[PDB]
Amino acid sequence: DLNVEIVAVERELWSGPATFVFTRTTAGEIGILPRHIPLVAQLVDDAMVRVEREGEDDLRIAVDGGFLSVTEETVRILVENAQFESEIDADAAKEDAASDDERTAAWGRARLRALGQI
Amino acid sequence: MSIFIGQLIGFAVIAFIIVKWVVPPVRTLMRNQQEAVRAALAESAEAAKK
Amino acid sequence: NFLIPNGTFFAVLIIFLIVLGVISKWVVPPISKVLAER
Amino acid sequence: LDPNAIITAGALIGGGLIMGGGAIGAGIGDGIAGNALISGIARQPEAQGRLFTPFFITVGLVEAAYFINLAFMALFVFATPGLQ
Amino acid sequence: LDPNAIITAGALIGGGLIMGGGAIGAGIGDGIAGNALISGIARQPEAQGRLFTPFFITVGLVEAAYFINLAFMALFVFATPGLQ
Amino acid sequence: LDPNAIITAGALIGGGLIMGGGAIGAGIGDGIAGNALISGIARQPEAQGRLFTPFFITVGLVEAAYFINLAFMALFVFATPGLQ
Amino acid sequence: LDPNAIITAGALIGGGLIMGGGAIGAGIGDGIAGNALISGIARQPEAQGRLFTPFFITVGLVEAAYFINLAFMALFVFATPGLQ
Amino acid sequence: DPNAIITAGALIGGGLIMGGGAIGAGIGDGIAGNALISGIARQPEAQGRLFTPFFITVGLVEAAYFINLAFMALFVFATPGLQ
Amino acid sequence: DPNAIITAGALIGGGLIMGGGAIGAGIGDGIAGNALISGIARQPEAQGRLFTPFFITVGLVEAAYFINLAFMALFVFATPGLQ
Amino acid sequence: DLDPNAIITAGALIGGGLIMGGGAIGAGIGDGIAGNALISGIARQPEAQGRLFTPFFITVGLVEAAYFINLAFMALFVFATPGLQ
Amino acid sequence: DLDPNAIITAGALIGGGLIMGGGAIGAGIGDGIAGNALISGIARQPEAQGRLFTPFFITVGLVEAAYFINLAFMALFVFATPGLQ
Amino acid sequence: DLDPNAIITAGALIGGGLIMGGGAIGAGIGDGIAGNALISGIARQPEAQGRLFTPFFITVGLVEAAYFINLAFMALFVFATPGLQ
Amino acid sequence: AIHVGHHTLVFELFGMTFNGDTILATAVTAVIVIALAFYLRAKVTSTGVPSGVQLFWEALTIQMRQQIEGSIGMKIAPFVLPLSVTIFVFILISNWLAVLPLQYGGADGAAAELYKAPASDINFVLALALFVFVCYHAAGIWRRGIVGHPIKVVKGHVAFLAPINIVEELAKPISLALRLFGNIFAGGILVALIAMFPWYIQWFPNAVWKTFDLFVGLIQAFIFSLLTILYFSQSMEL
Repeated sequence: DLNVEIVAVERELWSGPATFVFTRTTAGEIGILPRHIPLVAQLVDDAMVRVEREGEDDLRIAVDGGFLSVTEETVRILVENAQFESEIDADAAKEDAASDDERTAAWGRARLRALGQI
Repeated sequence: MSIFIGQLIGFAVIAFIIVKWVVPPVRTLMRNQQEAVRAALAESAEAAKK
Repeated sequence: NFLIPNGTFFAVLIIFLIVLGVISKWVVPPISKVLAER
Repeated sequence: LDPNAIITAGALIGGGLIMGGGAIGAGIGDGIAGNALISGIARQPEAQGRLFTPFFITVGLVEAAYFINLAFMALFVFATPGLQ
Repeated sequence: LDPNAIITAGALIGGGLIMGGGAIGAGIGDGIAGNALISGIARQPEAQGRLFTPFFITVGLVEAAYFINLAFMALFVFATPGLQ
Repeated sequence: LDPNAIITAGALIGGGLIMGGGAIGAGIGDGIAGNALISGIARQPEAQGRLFTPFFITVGLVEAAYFINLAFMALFVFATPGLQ
Repeated sequence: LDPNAIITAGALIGGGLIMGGGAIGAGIGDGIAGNALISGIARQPEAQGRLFTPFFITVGLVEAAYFINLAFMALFVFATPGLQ
Repeated sequence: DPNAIITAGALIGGGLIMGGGAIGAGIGDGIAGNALISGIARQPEAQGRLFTPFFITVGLVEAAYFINLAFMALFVFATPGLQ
Repeated sequence: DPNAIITAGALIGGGLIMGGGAIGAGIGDGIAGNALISGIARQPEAQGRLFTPFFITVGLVEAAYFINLAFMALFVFATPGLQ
Repeated sequence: DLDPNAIITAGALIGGGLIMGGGAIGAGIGDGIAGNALISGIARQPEAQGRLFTPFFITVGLVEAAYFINLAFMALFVFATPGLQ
Repeated sequence: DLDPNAIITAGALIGGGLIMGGGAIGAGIGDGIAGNALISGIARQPEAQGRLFTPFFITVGLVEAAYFINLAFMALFVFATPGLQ
Repeated sequence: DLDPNAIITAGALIGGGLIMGGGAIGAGIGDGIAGNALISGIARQPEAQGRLFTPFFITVGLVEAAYFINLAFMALFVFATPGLQ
Repeated sequence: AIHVGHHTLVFELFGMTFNGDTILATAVTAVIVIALAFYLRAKVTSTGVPSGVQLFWEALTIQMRQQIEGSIGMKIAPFVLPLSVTIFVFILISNWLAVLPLQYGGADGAAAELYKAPASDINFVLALALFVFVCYHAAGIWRRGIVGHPIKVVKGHVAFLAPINIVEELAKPISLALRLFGNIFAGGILVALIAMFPWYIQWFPNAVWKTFDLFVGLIQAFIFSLLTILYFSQSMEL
């Protein structure tokens, strides 16, 4: 398996092994698997992460500041901030979605995407 | 004779297309350049006066 | 066989040549002066 | 040798060239446009719709030439010019 | 020489051209389309199911031409126009 | 062997070659330009309006070649030079 | 001359064109697909199986056409149509 | 009449030349347009900066094609050895 | 002489057979090798695995060219319809 | 009587036609690809206008040299046909 | 009335021209593409060149070697034409 | 008399035209892509200006060697036509 | 009858033959460009609203100056700046007057044009190309001399490939010349062919073709001029 280590700026948010990773890089959707070639990537302003793990429901995370790096051993996502799905509130995310503030709109869209409503 | 009439009609179409969809933007660009240069001239004059 | 080079080759050149002179004096120098002045 | 025979043979060879070239052009243009479309889809799944209307244009033009070639079949094998 | 002889020789040559053009086009257009599909799969495996649908279409456009091209060859070799 | 018949057969062969080459060039160039356009629109959805400005220029050349060949094709089929 | 000889020569040349075009197309398309597969394998080894299946379809789309052209060899070189 | 044979051959040759030039021009123009379009999609500001080299490349490929065009005259209208 | 015409057409056909086979083999080899070289450059040690599919790819294209060689036995050595 | 001169000339100019077809295809494709590379480099490097020219023009010279060698050989084939008689 | 050998050799040489045309196209394309690959690789990895030649030759090998195949047939299609009378 | 020498000469000249068409196409394309690679490397890696010329020169040498082999064998076909009676 | 070429009103003087139609077209183009020059001279303005002709001339000069400076600083070869312009506009006018409706029948189905683009004639294109050829060769001599210029050009960017460099040097002017001939002769032949159709069929194809020909001529003139400056720069370095 591949080790996903999501490291937020203020705190190492999460770490653990998993089978597959899905992310939205600037170039486009990217899938990462155990022996993926090492690389570096921006994550779009409205990026999102989906980790498919062994025996557990895949985890969907909203990310602002997403910034991916795949190494020969583990994949690390340097993030300004990130939210797990089980903690976001839909009314706030939709209220702040598509706002005239580019950062607010991007973060709200990333939240909605993590929630799966798109 | 017939070739001449057809060619005249073709040239009329050329002129119509040029005036409808070429003259406007090019004239606008020329007027834009004229206004820009006039604005530069007036700005220099008023700067000297100031 | 009209593509064979013709004496016209020479004649046209002279025309072009004289035209150059005008653009060498009464077209390009004035434009350069006015652009530098602007 | 029947002059009509030679004329028809030449026309039929010509039409063969017409259709061969047209088929090559149409196939390659379609393949390239589809390659671009598939790459775009893989890069932006939501973009699919907004990618069809441009791609369509492309492929239409790609197909454009082909149909003209098709037309000239009628001109060559069915309406051979210069037939005596 | 028999007019039908020249006509059928020209028909054989023309049909050969039809096949050559169609094969070039179909083969390598489908090759590039498959290249796009495989690159997309490599970059992001889960899109397989969603990316066949456009790919199919591309192939249908690449095949169609060749296939219709093939049809004409048959005519040339079985219903030769101007077969005196 | 009527000289006019032979020269006209060669004329149709020519026309075939010219149009085959024209279709090849037009199809391939159009497909390449369309792939570029499809990719460009895929990367950034809302600049498509700008993308047409360069893309069109390209076809304005590519397509033109087709028509150029087209014209010459006619010159070969209906206005066979040196018919005598 | 004997018309059968002319028809045999025409069929030989036509079949040559058929298979040669098929071969060119097959080689180029297979090269493109193999490039796609190699790049994908370098990108993501674990997609090995996931990568093998699509590639095959691409090959299937190409090789088949080639084989189809090869098939017409029998319909051209041996079963010379229009032979009199 | 050998004149007819030479004329037919010359026409075929000129047609092949035109075909070759047609592929050359089409592919060159398509490639240049693809490059320019990609560059523009990657940046709008330098539109003219990309237009320039694109125009030189278009000129080069069109020169390659119009060499063949020019030799059309030698191959169809003024055929060497026409006798 | 039917033999003359038949043998001519057969040789032209066979020459085209080899020309097309060589074109296909050369292009397939070129693109496959370019893919392999790019892969090696990106990952020097990946060779061990990248050579595997490449050998298939080459084997999948060159075979076609080799298949074309068979028709030499059918176009210059045993010409169908020879008279 | 089928004049050998006419058959020889027709074959010679057909050969020259193939000369020019191949040369034009090669030159056009090579120039197009080199131009694509040049434009991509210009886009990636804004200020390399005069910097990317040297390799670009080296390769342009190579392709044009091939094309013009073909030009000269076609001229030889047509105007002064070898073995003409 | 014309001797069979003349037309047979004419067809043989036309076929040989086809063989070399195809072989040269294939060889040129393969060599150029393999080159492009190698040059790009060294550009992104100047140090790796020491090993990067190992596969390139192989590639060009099976290209360039393939070319020799066609070359041989020239003799077969020119020196000793099958079916020569 | 159909002048078999004339027929064989025309066939040989057409064959040579094929030689040069294929050689021109192959060399032009190979040079074009080799260039493309060189320009891309220079734009991305300008410091390798004096280094990329080694394998680029190598690839140009391979393609031009194929082209010159075509030139030589075309000259053999045309100037000294084999198989003449 | 298509009636391709066949210069009309041809004459001869001192053993040299000259085409009346081509000379007339060149003279008319020169008259137009000289009239534009006089219009600019009589409407020059540095302290007032410039004229449309002034706008056109200044834009032309500005862009050519930009390409020149990008290639070679004006201080080195200022003479390139005028040459460039006097080419571009010339060719443009040569390719633009053809739009005017001066097509009249030849009484035999061979439609004739009172005005024809001089670039449709080998003489004009050869004159321009050889003029630029001698111009930048002389410039290269002047910057280095008859001793350094030849060794430099034969060596080129890389000396070990000298024969390719000589082929470059000799074939530059060829292409520079007959690219014009091809571009404009295609248009001439195509319009002549379109003349076959009756008026109610000939009106539209001619319109489309001429609309495209405007762009074709403008693009061709620009590329020829820029390529001229490029060759000048390539002939003046180190």
